[PDB]
Amino acid sequence: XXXXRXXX
Amino acid sequence: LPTPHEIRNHLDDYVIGQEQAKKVLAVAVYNHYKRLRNGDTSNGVELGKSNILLIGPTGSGKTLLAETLARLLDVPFTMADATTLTEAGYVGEDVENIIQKLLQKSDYDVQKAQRGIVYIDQIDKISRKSDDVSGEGVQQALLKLIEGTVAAVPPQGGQQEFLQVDTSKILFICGGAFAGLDKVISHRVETGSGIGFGATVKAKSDKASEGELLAQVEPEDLIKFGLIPEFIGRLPVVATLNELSEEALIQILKEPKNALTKQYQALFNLEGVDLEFRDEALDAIAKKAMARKTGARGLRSIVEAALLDTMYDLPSMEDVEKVVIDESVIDGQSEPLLIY
Amino acid sequence: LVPMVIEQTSRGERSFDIYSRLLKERVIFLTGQVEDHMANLIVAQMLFLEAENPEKDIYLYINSPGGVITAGMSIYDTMQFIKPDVSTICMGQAASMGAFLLTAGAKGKRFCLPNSRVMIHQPLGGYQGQATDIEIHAREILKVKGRMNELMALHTGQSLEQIERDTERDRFLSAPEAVEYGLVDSILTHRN
Amino acid sequence: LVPMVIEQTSRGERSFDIYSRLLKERVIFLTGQVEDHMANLIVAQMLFLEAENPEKDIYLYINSPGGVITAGMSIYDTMQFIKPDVSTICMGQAASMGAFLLTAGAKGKRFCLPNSRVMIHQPLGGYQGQATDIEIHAREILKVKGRMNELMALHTGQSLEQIERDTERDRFLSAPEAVEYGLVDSILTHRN
Amino acid sequence: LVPMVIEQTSRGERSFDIYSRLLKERVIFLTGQVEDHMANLIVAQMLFLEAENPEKDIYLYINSPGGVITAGMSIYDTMQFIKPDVSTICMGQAASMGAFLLTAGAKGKRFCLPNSRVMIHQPLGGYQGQATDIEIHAREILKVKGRMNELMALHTGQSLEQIERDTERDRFLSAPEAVEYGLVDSILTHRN
Ligand SMILES: Nc1ncnc2c1ncn2[C@@H]1O[C@H](COP(=O)(O)OP(=O)(O)O)[C@@H](O)[C@H]1O
Repeated sequence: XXXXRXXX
Repeated sequence: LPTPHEIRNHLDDYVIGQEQAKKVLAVAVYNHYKRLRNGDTSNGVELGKSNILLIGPTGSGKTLLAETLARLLDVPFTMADATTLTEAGYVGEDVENIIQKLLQKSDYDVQKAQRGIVYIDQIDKISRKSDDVSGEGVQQALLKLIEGTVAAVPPQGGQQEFLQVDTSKILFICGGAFAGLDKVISHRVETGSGIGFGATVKAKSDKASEGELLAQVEPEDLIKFGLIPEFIGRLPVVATLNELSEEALIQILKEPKNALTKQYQALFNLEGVDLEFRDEALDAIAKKAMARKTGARGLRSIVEAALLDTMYDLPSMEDVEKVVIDESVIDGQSEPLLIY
Repeated sequence: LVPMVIEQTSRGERSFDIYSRLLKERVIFLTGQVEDHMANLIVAQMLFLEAENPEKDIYLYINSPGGVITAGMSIYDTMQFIKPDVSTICMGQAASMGAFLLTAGAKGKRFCLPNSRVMIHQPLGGYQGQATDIEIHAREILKVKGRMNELMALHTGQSLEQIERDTERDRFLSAPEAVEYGLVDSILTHRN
Repeated sequence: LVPMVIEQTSRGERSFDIYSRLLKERVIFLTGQVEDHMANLIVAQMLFLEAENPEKDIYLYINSPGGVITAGMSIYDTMQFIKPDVSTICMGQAASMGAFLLTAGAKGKRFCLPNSRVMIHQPLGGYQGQATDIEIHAREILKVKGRMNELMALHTGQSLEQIERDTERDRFLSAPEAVEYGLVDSILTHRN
Repeated sequence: LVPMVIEQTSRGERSFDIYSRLLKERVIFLTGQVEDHMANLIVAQMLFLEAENPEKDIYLYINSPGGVITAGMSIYDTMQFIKPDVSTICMGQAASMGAFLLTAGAKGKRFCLPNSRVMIHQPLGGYQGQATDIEIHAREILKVKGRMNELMALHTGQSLEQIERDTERDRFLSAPEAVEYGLVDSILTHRN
């Protein structure tokens, strides 16, 4: 549904 | 079933000016598929795989060798690019996508995708920067992939299941261009020069071919470039394209059956009109190609831009049986001659 | 001031001084008067290149009005000791000691520019003190003059008697005359 | 003090001195008196640009009151040896040796500013010693004067007899006269 | 010593010298006597700004007691050659050559501080030698004096006859008188 993709 | 001599002729039909590269890929692909037919029924078990690593200039037909091979071989083929690739979890990409791409050819492969081939472009872009998600880190992830493993792949995307596909059987061809590699090998093997008085200057930028130096390439030189020796050890086979030639470009449009000159010739055959391409017109295309530093890839732009007026007016025109093209027309100062 | 340059490499970008960049290519510069500090600096450069690669030719560009003899002989003995062939080139001028290091290069790898100039003379000296001490320093400088003429003949090929007569006073030799004299091998007029 | 500049590149930001930035674009500065150290520095710059690109024109801006002759001749021979065309420009002033390097540039790529000034005279020298030594140094400087006039005629196109009469004493040449004299090709008044 | 500053940018923090920070904003400083080294440095700064932006105005702050003429004329020709309008401001003092570069700025973009002072006089020189050589150097400096008066009239708008009488001896001009004299356009008393 919702993708929480984050990279430091 | 095929042999190295038979495949050499087929490759020659679509590729030229690369003789050493044909023998390398011929024997490599020949012995690679021999291992699949025989499997491990013989005394020897777990027959190791031999990978291929291509190094040559841009637009030198590296991709064509892999594309033409897939047509005759008939096995599935994919063209992956490593520029987008990122180090295990970053915004750009993950290595998992490559595995599904190969299956995407037929979308259903259990004992058929293991025998497929894969191509990689711009391998030098991931060179280990020594000042990382772009450098060395990416190479470490591909080690286990090339060595052979199994990855879960949803077939067709959908079951509550995933299919396992081996990758030891799957051959890999890492294609790419290594610019500036001449300086590293020159000081090591031929001579330390280029800046001194007695030292040879780089006068032969286009007079002589850098290729000859690339033939003496070794894995030790690749380490200074940035690659990991462990990564190069998995790819023992080496292929080195020498250069592209002006006369070869004229042959590229005449010797190959799929030459662009022949496509337009066949287009007008059904129309009942003859086509011609003089030698004085092809040499000019070679100069414009080298001028844009693109090779054979920047060839259609020169042809289609020149024949836009003629093709648009050919149906309207009548009682025209032949077309003549001159060198002046390529420059754009002249209009092609028409014969009725 | 020394300009900084960028050497484009696959690993990354690096900043180098103009003198250090040429050192990477086995090129050393001999500028100004030859002294103990300037001479000892060139020796360290030659040794550094020997360890990196003992089979690649070294290029030595010389533009100097000469100087101390003992400072110059340390470079000459070093060039002969090490295995690599030290190619020598004369730029601008080559005085007595600058000329000795020029001809001392490897045979066949010695060049002189079309407008370069070479000058050779006898050693210069002097002393002040007792007569007994003047005789000692006189015998020493005489041995050096004889020794410098013997080596000059060895590399130039001329006879020892000829070098003695030609070095009695200052003698200027143009670039063409240096080739005929055995001092150099050829002239680098244009780049072919 | 030298101001620092930032060259925006795709890889990242880098800090350069004002002199090093222009060196990246095949531009060399000749400032002050011509000596062995300043002359040997410019030679290394030309060779560095030759290796980076042998087909791109080099630009040499000269603002100097002249100096040593031997130091200047090393630059002249270098410009003729290398393949690239060394374009020369005169800023402020061009003395005897500064004028020789100015006219030695590639034909058709020599310019002079609208208010620049060129000066030419004969070589200067002197000696103190025995009469035999004075005769030697006199013959040497006479050859240089003859050699410097021969080369001046080759690039300027004038006759050797004309250069001898015009170089007997100091002769100042305005920017328009330099074009008429064959020393330069045109004037860079405005940017078109 | 030069203080260091931090320029806050989106990419990150960068450290700059006070002179380099202003250079980023198309600002050049002319301090002290005008010589060949200081003049050749400013020319490289102007060219660097031309490439970065040819449509943005340049600001030149001048605080100098003057100096060599040939060093100053290289700057004047550069300001006229490049397309950008070189705005000039006088801080503290503007001598003979400093005044020529001040008035040489773009028309309408020349300013003088309320307490600044300008001084103009004739070129200075001298020579020692034979009478024939004195006549040559005398004719040359006379041409420069005539040439410097012609250009002064062109930018100031006055007649050549008026400049000749006013430049016969030292003449100091206050900030208000400079506006009436056509040397500058206005005064930057306060920031509005
Ligand atoms: N021998 C050849 N005959 C016909 N076309 C060629 C040949 N060599 C290269 N090409 C052209 O080059 C293009 C492919 O270039 P490619 O090999 O992908 O460049 P790179 O080597 O940088 O990957 C194709 O469009 C093809 O038409």
